[PDB]
Amino acid sequence: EAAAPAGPKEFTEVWNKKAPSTLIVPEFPSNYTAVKAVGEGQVHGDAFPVNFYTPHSILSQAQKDTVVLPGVDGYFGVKASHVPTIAQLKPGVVELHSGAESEKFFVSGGFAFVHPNGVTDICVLEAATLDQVDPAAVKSALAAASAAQPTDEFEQAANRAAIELYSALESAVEAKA
Amino acid sequence: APSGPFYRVAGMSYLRYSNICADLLRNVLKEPFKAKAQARQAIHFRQAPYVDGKAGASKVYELENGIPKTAN
Amino acid sequence: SDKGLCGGLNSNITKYTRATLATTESEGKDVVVVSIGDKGRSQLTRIESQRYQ
Repeated sequence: EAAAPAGPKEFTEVWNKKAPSTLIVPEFPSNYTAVKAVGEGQVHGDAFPVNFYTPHSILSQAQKDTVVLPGVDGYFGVKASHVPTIAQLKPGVVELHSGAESEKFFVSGGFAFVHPNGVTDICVLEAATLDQVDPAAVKSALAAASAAQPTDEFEQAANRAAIELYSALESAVEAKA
Repeated sequence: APSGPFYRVAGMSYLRYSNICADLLRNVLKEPFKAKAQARQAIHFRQAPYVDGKAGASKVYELENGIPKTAN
Repeated sequence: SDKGLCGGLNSNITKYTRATLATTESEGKDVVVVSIGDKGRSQLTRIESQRYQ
């Protein structure tokens, strides 16, 4: 079932038999991270490491004690020793709580992994905070997105993604604390 | 013909889908932060197939507003 | 890269390409060679052109 014993370590001594001997081995993306999945530990009680990422930003890499994630089944929350989870997220608000303070980022969709060591790895594309969203032009395009209904199924999918994004964005600009 | 989510059955990949939801979030940002999000929205590259080894046709992308919503 | 006053950067990974494209070559693997950057199509064709697309 695993007849290809791959890995960064095994690639080294095989590459020393086909390449010229003048070149050092290429690096791998495993050599640039110490935080693994099955590496046991990484919780110490109540606050767990939350690596909330972005292609253009690292929005938080310190620890929080509960993260409210907007999954496609619905909003869920992650405690310290949560079950391992690969959660696809809807457009919704990722809420980071470490205690009494709470930051709310509205994300565009993108997965969030809970690894067996308890590290949460939220991975979205556009994660704007709710301070820099406008409540005016969202319905100006949502009422436009609730109008253009073509038979083209490619644009029908993009209009469906246009509807549910502004529908969850308006629902999370009405009920703010 | 595909079996999966609503973007996948409609031929669209997840990369174009999640960038569409990233494109449409940037259109409703506040203007002190909407124009700086237009920098990370622009697509400027070009591509060319190589079927024989040296010859190929061309394709040019010069978009400044995001990934195309219509079919590629 | 696109511009070429880099100093052997676009050639060092060109030799590291075929060092990788011969180690993982083990059973007759179909390979599509892709170059990002205008200095890649001028140097990968010299090394491996028939599986370049």
